[PDB]
Amino acid sequence: NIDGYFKIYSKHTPIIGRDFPQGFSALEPLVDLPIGINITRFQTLLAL
Amino acid sequence: QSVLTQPPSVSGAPGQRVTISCTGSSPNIGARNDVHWYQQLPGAAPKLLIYGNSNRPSGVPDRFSGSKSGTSASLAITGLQAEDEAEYYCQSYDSSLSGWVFGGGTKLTVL
Amino acid sequence: SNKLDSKHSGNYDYWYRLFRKSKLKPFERDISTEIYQAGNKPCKGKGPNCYFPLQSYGFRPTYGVGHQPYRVVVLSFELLHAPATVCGPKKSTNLV
Amino acid sequence: QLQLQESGPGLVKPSETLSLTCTVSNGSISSSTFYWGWVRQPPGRGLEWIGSIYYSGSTYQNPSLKSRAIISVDTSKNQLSLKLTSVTAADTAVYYCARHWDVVVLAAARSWFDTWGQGTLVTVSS
Ligand SMILES: *[C@@H]1O[C@H](CO)[C@@H](O)[C@H](O)[C@H]1NC(C)=O
Repeated sequence: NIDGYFKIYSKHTPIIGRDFPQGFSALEPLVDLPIGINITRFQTLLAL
Repeated sequence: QSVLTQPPSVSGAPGQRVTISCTGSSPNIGARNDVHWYQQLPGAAPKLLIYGNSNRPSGVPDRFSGSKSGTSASLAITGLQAEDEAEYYCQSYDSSLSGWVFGGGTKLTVL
Repeated sequence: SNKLDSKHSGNYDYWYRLFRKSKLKPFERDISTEIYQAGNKPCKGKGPNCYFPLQSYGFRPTYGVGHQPYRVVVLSFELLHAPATVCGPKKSTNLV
Repeated sequence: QLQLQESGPGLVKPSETLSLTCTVSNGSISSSTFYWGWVRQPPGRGLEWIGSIYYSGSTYQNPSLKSRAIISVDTSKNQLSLKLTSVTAADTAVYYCARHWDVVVLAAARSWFDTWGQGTLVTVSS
C-alpha cells in the first residue's frame, strides 16, 4: 500500500502442492488501483 | 528569389507543439538581421505575430514563441487550436539585394 | 429546452419551494411537504395563513424569454489533494 | 486606428501600364517616422516586396523589377500611388499597400511590415 495505490501481484504455480516448492517463481502484477485509504489489519474469508 | 527556405507544409494534433523554421544563405541575411513572422488567413491580409525574434505586439497570444540563432530562426506553438490554421510567412532583410524578402509560405494544418 | 418540457394544454409536472423555515445549506436536499407556519397557528392544510411549501413550474410553449424551461446542468469538481480519478481526453498524434 | 484603402482596375489588358492607389485614414502620409510600401503576392506563391517609398520622394525598390515599377507619393491628398508597366501574364497577383521601416530608431534590417491593406485581386487577360 505505497502512497495509496493498492498493488496485487500473483502467479499460480502448477507444482503439485505436496510441499512448499524450492523453485523460483516470479510474480506478475495484476491490478494497481488508487484505493487511497490506510491499511493495517488484514483478514481472510472462507466458503460454504 | 526565395533566399529564405521554409517547409512547404506541416501538421499536428490540436493542443500540441509544432515548430516552424526559416533559414537563409550566408552571404545573404546575416547574424545581425532579424526575422519577423506573419500569419495570413485565407483571403485576408497578413497579420503580424512576432517581431525582433522574441517580441510580440499587443493582442498576439503568448503561445506563439519564436527564436533566432545565428541565421536559422524558428517558432514554437503551444496549445494548438483550430483557429491557428493559416498561411505562415518568414521575412527579413537581404543585405545583398538591399531589400526585404519573404519566405515561401508554410501550410499549418490542424489534425 | 422548449421541446421536452412544453406541450399543448400545459404541463405542471415540475415543482419548486418558495417557503422554508430558514435558508438552505449548499449541497442539501430538502424533500418535505410541511405547511409553512404563519403567525402562531399549528395549522396543517391549504388556504389563508396555511401555505403549501412548494408551488409549480407550469411550462407551456408560448411564454416570454424569462419564463422558458431552461435546462440547467451544473458540474462540481473536487480539485484537492487526492488520487486522480477523472481527467480530460489527452490527445494523440501519428507515429512517423 | 490606421486604415489603408487601396483601389485599382482589377482587370488590365496585356502590355500597358497598371496603376493602383492606396488611401490612408485616421493618419497622415506626411508622417516622417515611418515608410510606406507595396507588396504583391501571386496566387499559390509567397509574398514579394515590390518597393517602398518615402514622402519626400526617396524610393526603396527591388532591382529585379527595376525597369517596370514606378512609385509616386503625394501628401496633399494622402494618396499612395503605384504604377506598373509592361504587365505580362506572370504579374497576376493581389497587391497590398504596407507601412513599415521606421526611420527614427530602427535600422533597415530590423524593419518589419506593420500595417496591411485589404488587398485587390488584379489579373491580366486577353
Ligand atoms: C538611437 O538608437 C538607440 C538604439 O538603437 C535608441 O535607444 C535611441 O532611442 C535612438 N535615438 C533616437 C533619437 O532615435
